[PDB]
Amino acid sequence: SMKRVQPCSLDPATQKLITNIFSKEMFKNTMALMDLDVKKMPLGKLSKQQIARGFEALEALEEALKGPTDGGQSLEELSSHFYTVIPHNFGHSQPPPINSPELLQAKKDMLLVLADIELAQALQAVSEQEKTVEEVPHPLDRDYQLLKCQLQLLDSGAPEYKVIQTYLEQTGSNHRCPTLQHIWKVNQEGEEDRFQAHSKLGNRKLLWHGTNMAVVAAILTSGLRIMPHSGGRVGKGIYFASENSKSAGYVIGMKCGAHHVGYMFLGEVALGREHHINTDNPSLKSPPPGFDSVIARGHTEPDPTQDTELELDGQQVVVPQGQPVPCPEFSSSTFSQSEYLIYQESQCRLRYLLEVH
Ligand SMILES: O=C(c1cc(Cc2n[nH]c(=O)c3ccccc23)ccc1F)N1CCCNCC1
Repeated sequence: SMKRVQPCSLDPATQKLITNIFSKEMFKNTMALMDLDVKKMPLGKLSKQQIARGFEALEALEEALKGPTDGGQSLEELSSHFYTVIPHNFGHSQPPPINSPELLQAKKDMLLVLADIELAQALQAVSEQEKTVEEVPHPLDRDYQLLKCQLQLLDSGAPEYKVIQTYLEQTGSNHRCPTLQHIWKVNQEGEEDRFQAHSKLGNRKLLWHGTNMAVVAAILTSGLRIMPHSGGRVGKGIYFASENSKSAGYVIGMKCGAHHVGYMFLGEVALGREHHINTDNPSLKSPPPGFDSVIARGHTEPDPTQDTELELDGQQVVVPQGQPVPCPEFSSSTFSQSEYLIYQESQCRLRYLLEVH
């Protein structure tokens, strides 16, 4: 009646990673960091229904914000309802009334993150196959399997190692230097099929995607997703950066003794015909007709003459390798750094996962 736990098959680096991204503490920290009341709303109580009800509250809230004094219920009152569904903590003071587009998008962001934490929580739920079996896998092995995603750790002697590292350092911040620790090759199986579609679609680049640790698991499972209610300076799509230092701004650092651990994805993106804008536009949901991507061109770009290429699945993929240089053409843009945009999930394939300090 005493089931056996089998020895773990994973190496140390991958154990740490799996530990981190499923860590209850890490999840609770993220929630606290978003002013969520963790005691009034425990990880094991997070439901998709609550999150849905949460979203509805923001929707109604938006109708009031956009609608010129409609005549319905006030922002103050409608906010109270939102907080009633999704408990907040501010040192036991009255939660702040949502009364601005900025704040409306703030709560949507949090709800979207919370959503991927719940996704991770439901992922760990014990099934029946795991109960009828008399020999259970090492907890880390099991969680890793729940991902349904091959993560293969690379080393100093991997073809794409000196490349991903040169990319990292030249584009990163000159001073607050980010430090490479580990690189995992990511074969998210389930993306392979739908990505085949754009095989004729050229112009492929390897771009950065910074993310806080709370959703990393969710992404390793479902891939990058165009979510409802997600907005940005370039509209509703999946955002990428060519400059590392841009994406790392979105990598919330989690403490581990003396160092701050962080994870970043590298993605293969089928950009195709690029549409270059130099001004904000939060209303875009697709490129202009004839275009496959939109690129908010910043004041600088990794020296294009230093570009190199890798071969991923028979395809040449562009990898930036130079320090950012000025682009005189876009010296007056509203973007400091480039923001690459695709508006269909299929144009993106996760290739690499990094740990930095
Ligand atoms: O990439 C985004 C997105 C990102 C951002 C910010 C952001 N996040 N992360 C980045 O690496 C990044 C890079 C360049 C520009 C922005 C970013 C804002 C709104 C978003 F909709 N997605 C939206 C959220 C869900 N998961 C898929 C991706």
